[PDB]
Formats: sequence, structure tokens, C-alpha cells
Amino acid sequence: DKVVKRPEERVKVGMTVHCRIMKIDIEKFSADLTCRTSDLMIAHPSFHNINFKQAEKMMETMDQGDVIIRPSSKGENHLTVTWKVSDGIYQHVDVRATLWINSEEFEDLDEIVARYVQPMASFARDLLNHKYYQDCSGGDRKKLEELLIKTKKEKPTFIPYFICACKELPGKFLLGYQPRGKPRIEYVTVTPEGFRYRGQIFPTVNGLFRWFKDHYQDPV
Amino acid sequence: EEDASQLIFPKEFETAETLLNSEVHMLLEHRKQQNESAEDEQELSEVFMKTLNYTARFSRFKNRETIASVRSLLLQKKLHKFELACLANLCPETAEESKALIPSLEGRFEDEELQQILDDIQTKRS
Amino acid sequence: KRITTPYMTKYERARVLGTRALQIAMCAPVMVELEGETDPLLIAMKELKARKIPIIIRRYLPDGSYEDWGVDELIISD
Amino acid sequence: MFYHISLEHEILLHPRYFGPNLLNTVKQKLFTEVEGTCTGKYGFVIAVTTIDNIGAGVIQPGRGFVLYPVKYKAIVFRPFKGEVVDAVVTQVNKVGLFTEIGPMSCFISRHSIPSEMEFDPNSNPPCYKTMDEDIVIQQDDEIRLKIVGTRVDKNDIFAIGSLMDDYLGLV
Amino acid sequence: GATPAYGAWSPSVGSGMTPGAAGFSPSAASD
Repeated sequence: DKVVKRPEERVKVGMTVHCRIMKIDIEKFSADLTCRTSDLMIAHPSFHNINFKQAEKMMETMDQGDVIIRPSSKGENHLTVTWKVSDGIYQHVDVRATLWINSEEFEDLDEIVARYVQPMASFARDLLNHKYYQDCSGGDRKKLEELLIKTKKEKPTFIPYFICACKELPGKFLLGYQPRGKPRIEYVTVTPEGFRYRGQIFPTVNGLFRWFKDHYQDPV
Repeated sequence: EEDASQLIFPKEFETAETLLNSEVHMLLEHRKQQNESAEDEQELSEVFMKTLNYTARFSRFKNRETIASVRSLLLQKKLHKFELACLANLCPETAEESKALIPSLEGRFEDEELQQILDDIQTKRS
Repeated sequence: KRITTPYMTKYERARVLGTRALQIAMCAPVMVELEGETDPLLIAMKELKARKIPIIIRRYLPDGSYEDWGVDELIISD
Repeated sequence: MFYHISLEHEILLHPRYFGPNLLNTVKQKLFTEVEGTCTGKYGFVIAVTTIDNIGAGVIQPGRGFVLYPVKYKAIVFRPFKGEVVDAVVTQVNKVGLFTEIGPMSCFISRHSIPSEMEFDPNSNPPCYKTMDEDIVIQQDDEIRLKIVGTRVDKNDIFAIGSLMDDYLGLV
Repeated sequence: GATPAYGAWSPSVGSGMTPGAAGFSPSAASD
């Protein structure tokens, strides 16, 4: 400021303003202090140095298998791992889905996902390509029941089956069937090592199907 | 009244567990090795550092098996626990020196009986 | 080999609710989803209903022995 | 002398620490509570090796703090009178010799030192020698001594040495 | 928080009775 209003923002009037000193004029009654601040001077693991509502706006673009790690919103020294499950379904593993781990893993986070999300993600994707697969608007309990009774009429003898994933409780597949003219629902969990059906854990994905196609004949 | 020379200690300390210089040294070394790992941990204090460098300058032997063997060959005798630490740590050359330093040994055992033990300890030293 | 009654006495219920409320008010983690309430006593009551209070009562007998019951173990009167 | 004994101690834990890591937090507080301190009963404590068990936390009436009477297996260093140890000389002064018994520092006077060990103020490094200058004693030397007196300066042990008995010097 | 644990839920199994005959499709090979 030369022929304009005196510099008030650059230099604190009445108070002390920090600026770089580029002149030694103590004896000459001079202070070359700079008012300007500048004078003083598939499987793509991303990162995030974010809230929950806004984070969802950047999840529907990436394809299945792209895992993203973000901080938590419950306490301190916590992380949340989010891996793509289906169209709109996302499991938010809130690591203290109580996944117990040690503290040394904090330094290197390149193995937590490769040890508990990658195999789980592959197992989850294996069901996506299933022959009898459907979504029915996120797999709602009110819409998945009418389909069974509407599909039994076309083939009373043959009793087909379907698989879907819920939206309110991610990570719980619904495997329904019609033993008679009465619907029934059975959930199933996908563990990091495999699945959890009737309490048993299978090593491979096909094992669950092979064991399921030989146990639903009982009267229950 | 508390004088280790005459083998008297408080009741609480009487039931203590003696430790050797090498024993404490390796214990502290292992504790340091454990603490250095597991990042995001409060680092050691000057007390730990000074104790480490104090015990490291008197490690007569590094082998835990050496420690075990010496304590095993010593415990077979009738000496009190207090006699297990000082005698095993100082490692005197001669029975006369050992007896002079520790007045308890005066008249407690024979000269050759102690000298053989001292020689064995010296040999056990690395 | 516990011989104390399997019901929670009103005294024990009152004290447990109070202590859990104090702990919550001191910024302690809750053991139930909050529906949008703030009163620590209300949160404590909800936890008691849901049987998730991390407290165990130690009933002393006249002789001197004692028995440790878990809130989630014995039946709640109210 | 270093010893390995079982001690007990109780710590209050603020309710903010309740959670999946309760035991871990209790252990951490114990570590950073009973390390390096000193007491006139058991003496100076070096560090804690392991913990026996965690008692039943007794929640106090009308207060959120809960106390845990934990018993820990730690080591302790409580030198007694008459014990003979091998320390390292830290400094040499005409007033006296300063050593370092691990977590404790002693001090010996010229009166305790025999007359044979004179002073060497003329030489830059303060040292003591004999007439024939055969034996030499200086700093950073593993010199032995005898603990003839003890003292605790408010959790700060400071014993006193002596150099009258024979066979006290270089090994 | 608004994101409670999802994998910690216990999957409850439903009970019932269906005295039906054995006339369903066979199994398959695990390959």
C-alpha cells in the first residue's frame, strides 16, 4: 500500500504481526518485516487420509473387488475396511464384524485385506455369477417371498432355488426354498476362511453347494 | 541390625529369589527386545538404560546353559541363598580371597573344598 | 453350588441401574444401540432390559462365603 | 542385590477405559506405574517381568473408578549393609571417589582409602597411585567395594562404600 | 455409531415340521 489505505490486514495495527525479517535496522529505527505470509517462508487398494454419508458417493463407481480403507467414526485408533459386495450392498468391517487383530499390523496394512478380505471377496463374488441369482431391489423380505409362490405354480414337481443378499444387514445371504406350500428362510454367513452354514465351515465355495444338495430332503 | 555379613534380613526378604548378574542382564535384554517391537509403545527409561549398561560390564557368561549349570552345581551345597549370588558374581581367584571378602565362609567349609569350587567357577567363565 | 435366589432383588436392580448410569455419565462405552436418547439413567434401564450390563453382583452369606451372579444370568423382576 | 519377588498393587481405572481392551489397559497402567520407583520396604524396583493374575475389580460406591488388586512378578534391587559388589568408578576427586552401583551411586572418602593411594592433581586425569606407581586406579574401572551404610532419600537410594578390606581393586 | 457390528449377529435358524417324501433332485460331484 503506497497511495491507498494503510496496510491493516498485512500488518497488525496495535498488536504484533509475525513477518520474515529481511533487514537489520535496529540502530537505524527500521524494521524490514514482510507482511505477506509467503515472505516468512481388479483389487485396487486405495487410501484415505472422511465421514460416512459423504463416503458413499464414491463407492458405486468402482467395480467389485476394489477395497477401500478409511478411519472409523466410533472411537480412537480404529479403522473401517469396506469391500465391494454387490450393487448397493457394502460390508463395513469395523475393526476394533469384530475382527480381533494385534497392534503391529498398524504399521503395514498391505496384509490385513489380503488375508481376510481378498479370499472373502472372491467367495462372495463366486455367488454373484451363480446360475439362479437375483436382486429384487436389494433383496427385500416382502418381495422375495412372493417370487417363490409365483414360481412354484409353473412347475409343482421341480422345486428350484434362488440366492440373494440383504441390504440392511450386509454379509448375510438368503437361501430360500419351498419344501411345501409354506415359505421358509435360511440365512448364511461368509467367513474369511469360507462360509458358515448350519455351523459348519467349508474350505471351498462348491463344498457348501454339494453339502446343501444332500440335506434338505429331511422333514425338518 | 540389617547386615548381610551376619546372614540376617527382614522376613519379607528372607523368602526372596536371588538373581545373578548374567541372569538379570539377559532378562533385561529380552525385555528390551520385546519392548522395542510393537510400535506405539512408551520407550525405555534412563533407569533401564543405566541398569543395562551396568550389568553388561559384568556378564561373566552369556550362555543361559552356563548360568543353569553354575546354579545347579552350587545349589547342591548347604550354603544359604545369599551365598549363591555374591560368590557366583565376584568369582574370586583363591579361597583366601573369597573367605576374606565374605566373612561367612570363615570356618564354614574346608579350604580345598572351597578352592575346588572357585576353580570350577573360574573355568566355567567364558 | 449357588443357593441364593435366582431372582434379582429390587435393591440389587436399583443399585445396578444407578451404578451403570454413573458409569455411562462418566463417558463409558454403552452395550446397546441408542435410539436417540441421552439420559444416562434411561440408557442404563435399556441395557438392563436387554441384559447386557457388564456387572456381576457378589452376594455375601451370613457365614462368610459369597456367590458371584451375572446380571445376564439371573431373572429380572421388573 | 537384584532379586525376583512377587509384589501386589492396586490401581483405579477410570470408566472411560472400559471396553474390549480393559485388561490391556490395566497392564499398561501397571507397567507405567510400578517401574523405576523406590520404597523403603522392598527397596528400588527395576522393572516388571510378568503378571500373576488380575483381581476382581471392585467398583466403588458412588464413584465410577474401579480398583484392581493386581499381583505382579517383578524384580527388585535392595542392597543391604555388609554386601560386597563390583561397581565402576565414575569420578575421582580429592574429596572422594564416586562410583555407580547400577541404579544407585555410592561415595568413598580418602579416609577410607589407605594412605598408599595418594592424589595426582598435577596430571590432567584425576587419579590415585602409589609410590612405586605400579597399581593405578582411575575412572571407568571395575573396582569392587563394600556397602557399609544405606540411605533412602525419598525413594532415592544412596549407599556409602568403603575401601579398608584387602582385595578391593583390579581383578 | 450408525454403523454397528454386522458380522457379530447370531444367525437364528427357524424350526418347523414337514413330513414329506423323498422325491427331490439328486446331488452333484464336487469336482
